[PDB]
Amino acid sequence: SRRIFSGVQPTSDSLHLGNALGAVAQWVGLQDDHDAFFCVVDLHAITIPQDPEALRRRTLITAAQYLALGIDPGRATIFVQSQVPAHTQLAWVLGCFTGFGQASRMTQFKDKSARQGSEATTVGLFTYPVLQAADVLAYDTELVPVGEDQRQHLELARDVAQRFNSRFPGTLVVPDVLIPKMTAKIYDLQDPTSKMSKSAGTDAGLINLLDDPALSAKKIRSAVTDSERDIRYDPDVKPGVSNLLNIQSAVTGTDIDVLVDGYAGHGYGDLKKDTAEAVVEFVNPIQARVDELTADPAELEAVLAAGAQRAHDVASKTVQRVYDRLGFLL
Amino acid sequence: SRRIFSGVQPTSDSLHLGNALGAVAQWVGLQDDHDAFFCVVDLHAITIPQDPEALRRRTLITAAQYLALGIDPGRATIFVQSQVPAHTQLAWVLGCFTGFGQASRMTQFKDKSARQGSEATTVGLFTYPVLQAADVLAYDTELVPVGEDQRQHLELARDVAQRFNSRFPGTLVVPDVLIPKMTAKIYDLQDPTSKMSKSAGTDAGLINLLDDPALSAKKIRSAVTDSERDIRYDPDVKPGVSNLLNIQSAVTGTDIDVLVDGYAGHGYGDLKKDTAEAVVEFVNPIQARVDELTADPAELEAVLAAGAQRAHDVASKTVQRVYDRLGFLL
Ligand SMILES: Nc1ncnc2c1ncn2[C@@H]1O[C@H](COP(=O)(O)OC(=O)[C@@H](N)Cc2c[nH]c3ccccc23)[C@@H](O)[C@H]1O
Ligand SMILES: Nc1ncnc2c1ncn2[C@@H]1O[C@H](COP(=O)(O)OC(=O)[C@@H](N)Cc2c[nH]c3ccccc23)[C@@H](O)[C@H]1O
Repeated sequence: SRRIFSGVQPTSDSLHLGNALGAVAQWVGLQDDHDAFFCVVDLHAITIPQDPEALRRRTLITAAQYLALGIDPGRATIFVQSQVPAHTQLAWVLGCFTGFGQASRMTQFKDKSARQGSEATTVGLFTYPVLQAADVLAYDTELVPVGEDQRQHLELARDVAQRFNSRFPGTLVVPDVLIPKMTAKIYDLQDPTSKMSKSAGTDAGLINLLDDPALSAKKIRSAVTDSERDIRYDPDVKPGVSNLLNIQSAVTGTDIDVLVDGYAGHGYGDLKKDTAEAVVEFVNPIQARVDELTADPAELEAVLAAGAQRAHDVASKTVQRVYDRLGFLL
Repeated sequence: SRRIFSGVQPTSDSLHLGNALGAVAQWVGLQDDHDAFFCVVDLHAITIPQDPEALRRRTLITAAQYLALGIDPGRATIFVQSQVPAHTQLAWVLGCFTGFGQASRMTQFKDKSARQGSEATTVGLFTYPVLQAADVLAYDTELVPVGEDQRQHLELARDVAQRFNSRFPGTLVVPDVLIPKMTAKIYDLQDPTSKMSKSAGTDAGLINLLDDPALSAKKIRSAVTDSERDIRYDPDVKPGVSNLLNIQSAVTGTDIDVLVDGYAGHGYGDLKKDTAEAVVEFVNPIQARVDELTADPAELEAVLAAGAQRAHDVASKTVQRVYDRLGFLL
């Protein structure tokens, strides 16, 4: 109990600082006293066309980064979404309890639709949050740790679970949403008002965990700041400075107000230099672990096989409970 | 091979003459030389709210009517849609290859949306044809026998299969659509220009297989005809007369032109009387078999268990083929 669920799409060869600090860092803090299911969501990945060889490789490398970021397979369950049929079974049912207008109002859908273009927009891009709701509800999940960009989808998940329970009392757990304050949004280093994301345009403002560390350090030294020459935490008026403090605090464990106090009299050169140095120290051990998990794959394959078995054992019972309440012949 | 697939929704306590003559009659003719999968589609049924006790009972009674209409479990596979997870797995994938505009243009969606009302319209009503495409493609289906009302959905299924195969050559079988000419649409007896359907308003023009036969005979004697006093086959100008000839021909096996020739000099009283008598002879053996399958349920439960096992063995391999082509970790 204190059951928790969270997922990441295997859409690129590396997670970025947004994923690591907005999500996985909180997962690591929760796994020792929460029963945790961490998922690589390859079914969601194909809502955009994906190269098959890359998709398989990136599924593994995403799970590898979980382990390398501190996720403990002795304490948590790591598995691949497509390997547990219950997700799509529950997604079908929950679609029958999701409003069409409700789904069309999701920001992601609109943004994603704009990038793909219309009549090229597919049903899967539209039903995305219904499958996401199924991912969570299948495990009787009590809490979902994510970044801010996932909030609207999880509010749909809660709404749909409540609507289902309205007709079938007590069937699904309504999950609580757990979104950290400081790292809810890590921002792009070149446009500190946009969240760090792979669809940025160029990756000059994007910090990939597995990129050459000297390259990430360069990007950080080039981060956009302001003209004030005052290191002070204020996301609204000082986006780039605040984001750098956020990042350095998150990867070092030093509170911001302590960093800010310790930065009195310093310029932005030292803020960027120190943040770059802290990030390099952060990613070097991650990369070492990921390299070994990739070169010696049997360990990670055993973890995913074990995780799929345990995820199937839990999620299939949820489906049978839901199917029984609906009145399906069993 | 000559693999065939078809389904009926368990949405009422009885099939009607449309279902029996537009679909199941052709199934019976195909099953001896075609490898056939006949499905009770309970996942589709819940795209509209369903009473659970009724839904379970009607799932059984729909499968019972298959057997009572002549479907042979020694030659064909009968099973319940929800009992085979592969259907929802493939539905998710096919949604990723279905256009949003494409789905919104389905007539059923629009009609069904109009009856349910908007913002009360759900995602499942919208994704209905994607799951229907999955039902068919999961079994490498070569031919699909249905009535005319299913044509537009199966053209989507073919379009989506072709689009998928475009990226992943040779993965899915593109099915042919098999829609009979004479019984493509059985029309309501009180409004012979509308197809016989449960959403008619009143059931005075609807012939349920399992209704009291004297009641169905009454409805037929009250069928709307015309003022011509000439028994002649012409669906466009003589809808009610043509529909009655269609029905009597289909349940007796007598060709229409032979019935029409034999009706020279007769009025519509004899057309309705004879059609009512033929329908009573048609439904009485069906009802006898359905009553026994309901009172002694172990036989039908064994048929559905066997069918689900065989359907799972086939459809799960299709899913694994599709998953492999997409590049999912297996
Ligand atoms: N710049 C950023 N700052 C802060 N946090 C960020 C940033 N970018 C990403 N995140 C967080 O990282 C996690 C994974 O993001 P994805 O885009 O893979 O995230 C996604 O695409 C989801 N649909 C995956 C998903 C599928 N099913 C689920 C069930 C529960 C939770 C999540 C899921 C997320 O927590 C996200 O909030
Ligand atoms: N008045 C009529 N005249 C002639 N034929 C008719 C009439 N009314 C119904 N039919 C036919 O009966 C079958 C079942 O209809 P449903 O409404 O259950 O049919 C439905 O609701 C489908 N979505 C079920 C389905 C789900 N998956 C599938 C895959 C293949 C084929 C069918 C399906 C159909 O063949 C239908 O054309």
